[PDB]
Amino acid sequence: ATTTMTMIQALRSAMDVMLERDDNVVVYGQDVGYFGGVFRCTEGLQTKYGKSRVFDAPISESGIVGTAVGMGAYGLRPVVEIQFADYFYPASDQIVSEMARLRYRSAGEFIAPLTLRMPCGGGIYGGQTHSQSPEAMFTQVCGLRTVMPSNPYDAKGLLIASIECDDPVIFLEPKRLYNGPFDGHHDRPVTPWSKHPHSAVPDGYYTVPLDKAAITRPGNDVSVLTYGTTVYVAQVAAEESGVDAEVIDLRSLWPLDLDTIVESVKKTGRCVVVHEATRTCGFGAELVSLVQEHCFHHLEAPIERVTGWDTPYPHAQEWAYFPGPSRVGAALKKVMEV
Amino acid sequence: ATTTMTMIQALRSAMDVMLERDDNVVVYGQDVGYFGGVFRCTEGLQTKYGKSRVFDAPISESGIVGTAVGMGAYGLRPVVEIQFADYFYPASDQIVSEMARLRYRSAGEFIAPLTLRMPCGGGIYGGQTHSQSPEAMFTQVCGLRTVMPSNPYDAKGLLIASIECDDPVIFLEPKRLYNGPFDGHHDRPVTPWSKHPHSAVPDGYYTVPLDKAAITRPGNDVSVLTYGTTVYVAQVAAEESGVDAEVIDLRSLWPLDLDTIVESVKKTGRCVVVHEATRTCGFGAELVSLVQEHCFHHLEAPIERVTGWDTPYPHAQEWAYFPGPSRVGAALKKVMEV
Amino acid sequence: NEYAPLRLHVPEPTGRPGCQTDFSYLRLNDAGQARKPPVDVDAADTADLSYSLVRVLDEQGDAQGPWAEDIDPQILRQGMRAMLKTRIFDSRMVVAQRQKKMSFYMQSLGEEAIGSGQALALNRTDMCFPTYRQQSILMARDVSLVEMICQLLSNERDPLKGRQLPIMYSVREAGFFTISGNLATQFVQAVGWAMASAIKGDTKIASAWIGDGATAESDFHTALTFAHVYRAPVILNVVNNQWAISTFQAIAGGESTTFAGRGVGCGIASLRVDGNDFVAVYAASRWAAERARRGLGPSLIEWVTYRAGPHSTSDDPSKYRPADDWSHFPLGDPIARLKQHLIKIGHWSEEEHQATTAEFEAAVIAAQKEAEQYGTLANGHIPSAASMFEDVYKEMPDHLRRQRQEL
Amino acid sequence: NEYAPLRLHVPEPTGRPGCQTDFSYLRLNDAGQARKPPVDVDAADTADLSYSLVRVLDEQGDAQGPWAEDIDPQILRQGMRAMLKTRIFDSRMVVAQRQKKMSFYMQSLGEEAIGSGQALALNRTDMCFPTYRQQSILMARDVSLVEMICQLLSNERDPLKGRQLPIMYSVREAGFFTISGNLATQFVQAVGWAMASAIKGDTKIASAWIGDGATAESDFHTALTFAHVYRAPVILNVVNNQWAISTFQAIAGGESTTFAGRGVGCGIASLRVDGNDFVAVYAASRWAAERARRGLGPSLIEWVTYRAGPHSTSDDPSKYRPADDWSHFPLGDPIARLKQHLIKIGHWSEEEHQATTAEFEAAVIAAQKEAEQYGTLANGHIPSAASMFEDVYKEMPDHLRRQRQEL
Repeated sequence: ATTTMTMIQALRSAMDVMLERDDNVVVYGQDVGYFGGVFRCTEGLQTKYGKSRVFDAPISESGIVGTAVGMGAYGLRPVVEIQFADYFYPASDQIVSEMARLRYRSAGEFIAPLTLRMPCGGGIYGGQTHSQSPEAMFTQVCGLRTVMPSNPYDAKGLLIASIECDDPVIFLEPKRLYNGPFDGHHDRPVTPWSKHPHSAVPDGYYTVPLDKAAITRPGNDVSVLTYGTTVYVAQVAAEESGVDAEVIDLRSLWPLDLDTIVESVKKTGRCVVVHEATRTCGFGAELVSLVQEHCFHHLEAPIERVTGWDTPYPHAQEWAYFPGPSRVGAALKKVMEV
Repeated sequence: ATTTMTMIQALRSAMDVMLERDDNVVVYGQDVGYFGGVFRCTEGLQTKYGKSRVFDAPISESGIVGTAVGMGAYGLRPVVEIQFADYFYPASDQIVSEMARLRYRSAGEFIAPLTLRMPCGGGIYGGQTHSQSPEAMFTQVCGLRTVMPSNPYDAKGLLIASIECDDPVIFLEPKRLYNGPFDGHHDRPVTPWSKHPHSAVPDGYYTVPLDKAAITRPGNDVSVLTYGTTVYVAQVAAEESGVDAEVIDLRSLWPLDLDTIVESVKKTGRCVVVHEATRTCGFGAELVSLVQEHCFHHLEAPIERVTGWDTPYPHAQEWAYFPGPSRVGAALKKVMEV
Repeated sequence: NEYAPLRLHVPEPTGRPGCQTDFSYLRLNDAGQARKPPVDVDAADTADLSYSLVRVLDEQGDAQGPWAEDIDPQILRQGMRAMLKTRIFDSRMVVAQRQKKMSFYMQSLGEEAIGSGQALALNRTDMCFPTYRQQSILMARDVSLVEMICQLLSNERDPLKGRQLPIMYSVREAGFFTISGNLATQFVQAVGWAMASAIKGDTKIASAWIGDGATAESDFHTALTFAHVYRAPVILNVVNNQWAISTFQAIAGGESTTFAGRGVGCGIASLRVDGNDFVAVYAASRWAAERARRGLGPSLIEWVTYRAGPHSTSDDPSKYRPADDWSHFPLGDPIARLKQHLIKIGHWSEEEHQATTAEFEAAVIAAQKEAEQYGTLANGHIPSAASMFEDVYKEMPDHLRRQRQEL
Repeated sequence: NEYAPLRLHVPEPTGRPGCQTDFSYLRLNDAGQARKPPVDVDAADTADLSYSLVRVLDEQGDAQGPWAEDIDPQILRQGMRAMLKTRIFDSRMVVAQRQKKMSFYMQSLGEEAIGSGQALALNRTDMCFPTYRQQSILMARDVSLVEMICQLLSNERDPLKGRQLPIMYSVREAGFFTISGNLATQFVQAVGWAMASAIKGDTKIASAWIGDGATAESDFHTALTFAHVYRAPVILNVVNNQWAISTFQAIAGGESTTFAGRGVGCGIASLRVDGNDFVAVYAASRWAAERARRGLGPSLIEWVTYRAGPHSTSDDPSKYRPADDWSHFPLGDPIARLKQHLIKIGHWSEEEHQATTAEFEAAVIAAQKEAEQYGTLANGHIPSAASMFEDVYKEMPDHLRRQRQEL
């Protein structure tokens, strides 16, 4: 059947399903066990499956990821959490030097079928260490697979898919989208998921295929490459600009759905990349580089990118930082210009 | 006066100069002290300035950088070392979350005028953990400054410059270029610096400005944007292809010399990006994205990038991996095609 | 057949919601029971002390033991003045948090003695590397409340120009190093700062801080190692409040061990001290400071206390521990305990208490009025957007110039 | 005035080129002096043993004390066989390195007892997490030398298809986890492997390895904490060879401390053992394994030994330590010490010894010949360049497909 879920409940369900599906699946991390996570994402799981399967961990990111790598080498399927994406850094070494290269350097002898869920994104007065978007810290690591959902349905499906994937998955979750969709309008109080499309979530097992982007708003004027919170930002902004922009939710950051992208820009003739992450050397640059490589002649204008400023995430200046419908909108007009 | 020096000797001199020139300057890291560093880069510095200025450290990269951040908070000018760029990872948290944001988050109360020298680059049968180029793990960090020399003169000038700069500087040294220039031909045994231009190093104090690129081979056909070893790879590939390519050694990766780049491409009408680091989300992606933004109309062809494969650095297949003159030259012909 | 199946072991707090905590796990000692070693004591000879409890004020409020020697009542007064100011300030900010005047706040309820205690034993030039929970340090060094609150508000007047989340203070003049959300990083940083002081033949020391939970973080071990290797003039402070958000200290690795024990392990003289005994806090802090300043080496102090309040304004402790847990904590209330002692020896009274409360309540209310005059969440009165790009580098680099211009 | 200028302390080894090392700092004990605790000993009761030395064989080669019980002469003979094999393999591989047949090598000269000793105390199914210096485990477990030299050569026959720097072996079938260049990482990974074994109610245990220098790395502390929090079936091994390339163990935090001591500090039963006493290595390892297999928890062991050879084939020790240093090391040579002992008790002789030496010389020479059949450094005979893109991911993704066709 089906139940109406929030992103939180969807992710929780995904873990509940896989926790049941596969004996080797284990869930751990800080406050993940008894308390059920500082975001409710793991509520009741420990009660249901036992401490041996879902448990609380010491405050040690490299410890969490490191032990997980060892657990994988043995043959488990660790779904492990890091409270905020901003705190992954201490695990950098285990992530890049070990988790990503375990299969390659052993010629397949040992593998790391791990999933790291890290809540990410800003737009919540998070400040410097509660709101960064470090996807570019991972997409550049050979051997990793980075994924970010934008709605409960995809959140559950992409998570189940991610856990089952035998490659290590960095699963980024936009906490801005935890309780409901968010377009960048803080003036208008935010609505829950129940009043929106894609909160209808199947109760049991199902997947959303990796490496497959999703056209949210079909258009002919501009291709808009984006993911996470900026998907809903691009949508609303497309409506306000008037511009008939095609909105693509990459869903899988890297590896990505290259065809869907090239197909859109090829038809369109112009594209705008949008992400919360800071400009310089962000994920947007690879996207710009890819489009430029495969859609050069079909390109009717320079590829634009609306991103967060090259600055640490501020608190008071929140809405001057976060790329909102206005700032995105301007770029949609800018590309459509002769 | 002037002495003939290798990159090692030039770097050693730069520290010798600044160690003398500024009381606050300190040098430490693993085996940096008594032994003089695994690459000779700090020979005699401890003997000359004493234990309290130059000393050996424990094997803790986070500790090395972390204590350095504290020393800087106090008011010292730490020039600290990490044996191989391959091993910076344990210090990722101290680098990103602390060193780069120290000035910003404190509004100037506390600064981190630090320098981390990390030998980088392949072409030496280094394998996975002795040869990676992680410049993209730094350029994307708001607050950091990334610099990589390609010759003794530049090596000293830029190192003195970086040490004095009040911003934290990641100083990458291409170990392939330590004893001499290297064009990518392993067939031809490598010559020392003494037989090559730019080995004439001034004994005393001098700088090479940050934010300033340098044309190595003036050309009209293509703009080649590069740094490190691939500088000499581009120079030789340019000669082999026949193509009159303008070879640009960025020197400062980020922030970079935007003007010198845009100006070359604007004249040329085409550019090739060349670096050792893996393709996906590497520094190349930002360069392409910048060129695409500021030279869209003057662009006569798609911007190519010749880089290391999206694969962990192998051992036996060294020359299959490293972007050599052949592979770079092929890309030089490709862009010059109608 | 021969070996029984291995089982994963996961520690659990004896106390859960709807039950009663069994505070036996705290290896406690009676007041005056623990000795006072010399400032030159070797790290190895500190082992017992890492598994016991330095404590001065007994059940009845009388001082016992060698740690009670040479204690100026004027300092205890400043201590009482510091703890109350802290607590009252804390209360106030929680309220301004509800009323949506402030974004976020973390209390230090029940831990007021520690920061203040050590702060009073140090020099103003001895830089502290605090966590978000040592506002008592700021209070014991009489930092302008107006500027503290302004930061809490992200006013046009925020000293950090609204770049930093509420409570993530930074006061160089107060010897209070810029707070970062990233846990543990400051512990190593403190050691480095001490190394610097040592390098320049100075006499200042570093005061490092960390919680029970954060000891599991890698920079904890890095700090001890470096503090030991170079014999750095640091005081290394572990604040064991039994909790890390929802996580009992046993998951931090406290089961059958002490945090003080980990200092002995890396060759650092270590004390485990009653964190709610101000006199003991002052006495232990002075010892460590003097040890460091004499050039006899770093010290690790594990402060045994209790996180009486919510983890934060976003937290609800009633979801993982007994609601009445603090009532049963064997070390009680720091303010309550100092009060009983300070009265009994005749340097305090219900009178001075009530007045001192009254004056601080006034002081906070005034400063809050003073600070709000410069903005709120509701008021768009906040720092400029053009300031958002300053101080990222020393000189606003070309690319940020474009990014500011484009706004 | 009052206070003297602080001074930065920097540890120095007593012996430099042209001196003699004063090995007094080794907290040494006489054979048989250290007691053998029950396998269920509390970590806290292990504090003294962490600061002494477990040793069986005396200066005469007689087995002394409680660790000398239940020792099968056959296991010792397998031990000598394993140690001899390791040393002869190493020497031969150093030759091949100079003859440019191989790119790089690292000896374990003087450390042959440790790895081989623990290996023979565990089961083949107990996975070890070695560093680049525990090749003696592969030799104790009778791994194909042909296949080992192949990896060393990066042959067409290399099991890792040339993807890995020589010596970074990977032998799952022998319980030998893929070696990584990044230090300490394996120490944590070991604990997790053990946690996994515990989660599935298995009876397999994990054997962790790390050097003295590497203990400073953050994953060392991580490992101890997790191993302690979860009572994980791991044997945590610290190989104290006194050196980390050029750095004396004192700069790693060993001055006035032991590495065993850090186990007790994190509440893990810890032992400090003579690394050159094969009997003690077996006996200590057996005990740690038994503790672990019975679910009684993790163990830490500091193996006190000396790095007899150059750090690597790129190293020259004569630039930072006395040339004669090994001769002076109070704990001698593992092979030399067992030989004496094993002869004295009538289970070895010069004859077998000279014979055993002879056969391993032949075996390695033959093995080297079988291996070079399949390529070398000179011979362009290496694994294909298209096998370079495989195994990065389970299935070679599109961009890798493109990049492969592009070559």
